[PDB]
Amino acid sequence: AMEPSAPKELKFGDITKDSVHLTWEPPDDDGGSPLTGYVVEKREVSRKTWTKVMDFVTDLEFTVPDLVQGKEYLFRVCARNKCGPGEPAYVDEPVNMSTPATVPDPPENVKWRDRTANSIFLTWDPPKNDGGSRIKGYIVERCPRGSDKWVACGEPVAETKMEVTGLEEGKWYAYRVKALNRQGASKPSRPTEEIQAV
Repeated sequence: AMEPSAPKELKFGDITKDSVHLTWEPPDDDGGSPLTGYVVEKREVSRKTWTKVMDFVTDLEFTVPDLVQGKEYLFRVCARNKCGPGEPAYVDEPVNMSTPATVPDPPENVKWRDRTANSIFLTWDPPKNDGGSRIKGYIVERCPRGSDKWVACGEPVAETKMEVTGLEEGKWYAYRVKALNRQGASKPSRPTEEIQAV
């Protein structure tokens, strides 16, 4: 038996004032022996030595503390075996601490179809910029004609599609969508026009 190959899908995000969040996927080959953990190392782009942040990580994610806002950090993860750590996986580009994580951008071109006397089927596109955190679903609001007071239609939805139901026969409705990531919900999207029943 031998050492594992390198971890996969090494990404970062959730950049705060003094931390960054690393996320990865297991290696393709364990070496013939089950893995024991992961090694997480950092190295500021203007410094020459990798320093070990943590060892024997069992999760597929790690939050690195104690980062100095306005530096740039490299990161690499390896996988642990009965034989010791395997080859390292690197982040794609340095982590820059000045730009914190925020709320996601508004979703894109909202569309509608399948209108009934009671329901409408709405689709939309994911936003371009998630704000530095992965998107955790979407929120759909509807606003009746005789009002400007929006009401959430159901619960968050991970898909970029939702069938709105519970609509009153013959009434006029416009719909808008917000995306959500870790630090909350986007400024709402480009609203639709008012649509009735059939």
